[PDB]
Amino acid sequence: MKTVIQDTADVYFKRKSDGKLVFTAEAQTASFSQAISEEKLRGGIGNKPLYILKSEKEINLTVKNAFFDLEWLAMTQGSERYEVEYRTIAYNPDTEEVYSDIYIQFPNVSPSGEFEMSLENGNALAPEIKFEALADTDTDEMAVVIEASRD
Amino acid sequence: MKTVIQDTADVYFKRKSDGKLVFTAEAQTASFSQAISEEKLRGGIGNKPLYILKSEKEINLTVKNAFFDLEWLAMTQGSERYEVEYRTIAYNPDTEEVYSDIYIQFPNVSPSGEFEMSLENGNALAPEIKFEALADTDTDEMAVVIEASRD
Amino acid sequence: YDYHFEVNGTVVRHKNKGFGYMERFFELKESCDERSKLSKKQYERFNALFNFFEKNGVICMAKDAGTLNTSIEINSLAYHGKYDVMKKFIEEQSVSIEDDYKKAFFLACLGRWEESYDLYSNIILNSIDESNGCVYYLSQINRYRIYQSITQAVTQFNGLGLLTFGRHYKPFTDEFLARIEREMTNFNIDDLFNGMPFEFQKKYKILEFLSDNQFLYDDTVKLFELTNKVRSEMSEGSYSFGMSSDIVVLLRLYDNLRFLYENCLWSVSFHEFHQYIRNSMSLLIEKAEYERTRDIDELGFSFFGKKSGFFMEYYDFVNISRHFKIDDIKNLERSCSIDKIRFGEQEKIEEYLVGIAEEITKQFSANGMNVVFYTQFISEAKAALYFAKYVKLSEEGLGKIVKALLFYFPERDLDIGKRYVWLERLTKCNELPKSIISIIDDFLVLQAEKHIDQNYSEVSSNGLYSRDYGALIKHFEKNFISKRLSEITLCLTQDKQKQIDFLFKLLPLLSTNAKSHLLSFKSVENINDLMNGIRIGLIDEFTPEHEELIIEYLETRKVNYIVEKEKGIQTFSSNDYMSTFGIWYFLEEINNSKMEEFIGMDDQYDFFVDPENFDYKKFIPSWLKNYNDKLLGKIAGNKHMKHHVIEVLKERVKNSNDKRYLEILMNYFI
Amino acid sequence: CSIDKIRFGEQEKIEEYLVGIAEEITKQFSANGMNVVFYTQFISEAKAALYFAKYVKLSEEGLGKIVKALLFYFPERDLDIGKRYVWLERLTKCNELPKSIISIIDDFLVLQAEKHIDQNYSEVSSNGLYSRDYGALIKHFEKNFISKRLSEITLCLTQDKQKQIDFLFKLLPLLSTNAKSHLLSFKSVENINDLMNGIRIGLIDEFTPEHEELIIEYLETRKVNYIVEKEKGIQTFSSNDYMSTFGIWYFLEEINNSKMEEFIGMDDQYDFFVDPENFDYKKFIPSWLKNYNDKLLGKIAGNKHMKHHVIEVLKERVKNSNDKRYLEILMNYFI
Repeated sequence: MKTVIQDTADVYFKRKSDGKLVFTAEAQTASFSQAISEEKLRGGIGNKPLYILKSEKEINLTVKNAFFDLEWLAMTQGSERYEVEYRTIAYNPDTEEVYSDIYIQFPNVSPSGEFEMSLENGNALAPEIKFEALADTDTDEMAVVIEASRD
Repeated sequence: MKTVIQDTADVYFKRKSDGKLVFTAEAQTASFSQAISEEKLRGGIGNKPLYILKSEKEINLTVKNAFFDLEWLAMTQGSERYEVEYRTIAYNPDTEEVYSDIYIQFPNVSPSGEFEMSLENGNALAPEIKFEALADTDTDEMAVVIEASRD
Repeated sequence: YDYHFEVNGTVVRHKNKGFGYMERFFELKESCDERSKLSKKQYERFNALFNFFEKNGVICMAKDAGTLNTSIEINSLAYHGKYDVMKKFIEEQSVSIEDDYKKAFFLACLGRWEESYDLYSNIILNSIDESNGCVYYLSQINRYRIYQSITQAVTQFNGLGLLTFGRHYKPFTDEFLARIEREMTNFNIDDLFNGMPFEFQKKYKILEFLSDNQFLYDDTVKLFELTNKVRSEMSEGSYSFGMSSDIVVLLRLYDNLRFLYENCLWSVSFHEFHQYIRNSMSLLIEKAEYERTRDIDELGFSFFGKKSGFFMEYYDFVNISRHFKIDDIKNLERSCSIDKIRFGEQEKIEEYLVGIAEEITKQFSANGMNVVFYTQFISEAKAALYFAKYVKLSEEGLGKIVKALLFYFPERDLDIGKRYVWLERLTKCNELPKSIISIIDDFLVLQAEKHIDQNYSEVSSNGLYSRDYGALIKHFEKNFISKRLSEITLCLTQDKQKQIDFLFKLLPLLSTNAKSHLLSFKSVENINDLMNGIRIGLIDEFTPEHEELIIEYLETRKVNYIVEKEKGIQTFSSNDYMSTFGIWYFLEEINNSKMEEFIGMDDQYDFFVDPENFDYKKFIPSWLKNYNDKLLGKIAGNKHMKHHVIEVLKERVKNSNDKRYLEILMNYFI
Repeated sequence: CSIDKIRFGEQEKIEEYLVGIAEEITKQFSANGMNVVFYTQFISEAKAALYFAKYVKLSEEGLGKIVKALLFYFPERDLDIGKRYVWLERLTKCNELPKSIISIIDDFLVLQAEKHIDQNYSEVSSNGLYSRDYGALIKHFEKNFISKRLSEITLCLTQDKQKQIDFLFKLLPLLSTNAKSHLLSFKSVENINDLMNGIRIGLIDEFTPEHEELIIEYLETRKVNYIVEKEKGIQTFSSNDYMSTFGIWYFLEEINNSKMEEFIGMDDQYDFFVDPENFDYKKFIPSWLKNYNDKLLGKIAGNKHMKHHVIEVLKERVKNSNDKRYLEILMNYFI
């Protein structure tokens, strides 16, 4: 009743081209990493270059799930734009009331899993999943948000 | 043979105004420190000083490989602040021969180390000591360095 | 515990209350006359001692010892990355129990485990026939960690595999799993040292520590102790030439390095050793470069007026290839420093590079594929490829790497943008000879032979495509007009239009006839084509039609932005062309005055085109990192409002926790 | 990396435990009992609880109990005043330093003057504090004082107490006017150390040709000491080395003598300050900027000869280190 405070989050997945329902109940770690950097990508010729807009834009996703779905998992036992739709909530410190919901959506996510969880002792499962943000050539994609704090 | 850096360094002491010779020798630690720190202790003055060169100084000195001695220990078993001299050998990278020695000595030193280790797993003695090099108000003190290799 | 064995090879008394039997032995070692006062009865045991005693390298005690030196060498061929010779040895028949143990070790080294487990099964069956003590328990540990690895990988493919590889790859027969699970229901390793004959431990007390989970506890404690020990020793003292810092660290480092790596025990691929190597290597580089740049008033350099400099050896490089993810600069360049040392001699490390490259080409060039092998090779190869950039050597090494990366690397684990990142960072410390240019040209030809698919989109996480390869080719050699690209452009008619994007992206590397054909095949209607034409440098000025098109695009942006604001769905526009338009306006490139009616869409646009009516409370500091273009200097050359610029600069550098924000103006004006 | 404030405060428990850890010193060997087990604890956590001045903000009573305490009720294997005084200054950022506290450090330094006798142990001051620093310490936050207890102490003594008269001589600003007049007689006239003491305590205001003669005498003594050291191959580092002081005094019009230039080539800072034109800037150790005042850094940034390489070495150091003081001095003054 002192300061062991903490919140929760929702993680929703989806497979494109059909209405497949895949989601994650809870994400404890939920380490979100965003990187912008550059080293050198300009020759420097043509007198007036007239343009430069390079910016390395990567979005990293990480969830831990114990709920895959057998509805399809069993059928597949005997890909798609895993596209991800994060869900969470926000609170106002002045009132501390449930009034706002925050959605985060990614329409093109390709999982980049590492096959090296080599460890001696048996853990509490905890199959941490890490994702990479993939983009097409056309336009848009990356992240989309919806605000639900209307009053 | 392949890759390891190796030398030796000894630790020697003495007592001021006495011929007492009782201390650890050849401490592999023989650790030392030096620091100059300044703070806001002159933020305000009669607006006509010359200089004081305050320069808060700090000197740690720790040596540890035990086996101090047994004779002067027994004599004292029944505050001159002691005296310490140090010796280090420098090797020529071009020739790699024993040609140069470095002499270090401090007039005043105060061994002020914590007196409660109490490790659960009994070590091989290991009574680590630390020292603070004191200075008087007359002059000199700190380090008197004599350079060998007069060839 | 009668003697405390210092890892430096010298021994000291710990609990010996009796005669100095180690002192007696060491004083006998240095005296040949006393060695001559013994019969063959003790000589038969002197012969036995000699071998391993000098194999480790114990010299004397810590009192009279002078300048010491340890021997570092690895006979672990599995560590040498030559799998072909181990396959050759595997095909060899059986000789004896010890040889069976070695062969089991190499079978485990290949990754597949079925026949390996069968082999340890038979060896447990017949081990008591030879009544060999230690190897029996070593084989217990063997089969235990083999099963642990199999089950862990199974849990990994257990789920994860279907999403990753698309198909449920079952590399093990269900009968095998049923048998192993029925024979390992209850087995826990704690009693593995409790149920063995009591004559075992009296002769093998030391070796029990490899059974339980204490395989790492005794090791990492001193590591994480000395880490802060030296990190706080820092650069003001605790100073000597060969007793400062990692002295004992190399000792234990290469003493326990080959322990499992030469006895041929199995979990050589475990995150414990990822951990151990990464930490160890970091301590080495840290001591070296804290020596390197430390301030020396008079006595800082009087001590150790020589440096070890961390001259890394082939063994360390292989460690980085095997068990390194940050690989050390990946985070310890954003954090740590670098300045030259000598990346020294090479004996056959180029042969190891080809021992990686040719094995990769043979594997990915063969239809047969082992998923366990691919999973146990992909990460180590990734590390080796990522850190073969800084090496410079006879291009024996370069062309095989380029060919293998271009033609055999899996496309599920990497996209084109990260591929170019690998090839661009390859040339950071290396030039561009003709062989690599030919190889990448052949790769581009293969890509052109691929671009017929009606649904392929070339999805990438970096935004860079094959056009960047021709761009790099021009950057190092402008006069390399292509040959086959002109042919494929000429052979393409107006009926098919799916290659228009690729031809526009790679139009600079085309013949004059190809250029004329593409000019007759040009089309500019949307926004992307204009951006691409500007990118290649073809477009110099702007026609009124382009201004009208950009005004229409901005009007559409406004009429959808107002709708989004009405509902309350904030906008992102990840490919923020509005910032590009702000850049257009700021640099006097477009001198129109019709874009001032759209002020307020984004904070960046307000900062760019509205300097008089902008509030600096919404200043995002990431706007200084988008680039390194001179454009940053041009826009930072401010006089009117530079007070706010220096205010935010001093607020940011008060922490001084980002090296970019300081090295941007380190000596740029100088 | 260290910001000094954070969310600091929480008077209640930090203040009670501050005074509570102040309390045990009262029951001490100087009062009663020297059990070593108590000193096996001694300070294992508390000399830095003295450094806990920079950390959170305290109260007036915290200022009071952080100070008339230790002055007694303590054993003597010294743990020194360098510590005492640096933490005394380090509390200044926390709160005010007059009526709550100065009304007791006045008596503290008076009782300090009470200490010295003719010839017992000379003086040490451990790290090289000098006790006398109190004269300028009062000037740091306030002006001269009129304290009367040590004034009577110096008004009763007349002779033979050389150590007592010289040590209390450095508390002249807090003396009474009659005390100052009495101490001006039978006082060490022109000893070099006493000359620095007098000019530090504000007794002297301007240099004199006799002071110049003493300065050149010290310079030639240092030169012959360096000559014999080079004969014996000996190097000495002393806390009482004023060569840098002489160099910077010559740099900023304090000494107008031209005969002082003959000693170039003995100390690195001496070459750096006395001869900016011919100085080899490689020997300039960049750690000396810490012990330079704000006005010294400002004046050192107005001259041409210390501008070409100083900015470059500062840039190299601040790229090669994460320290904040050099960064602050380079943008605040050097830029």
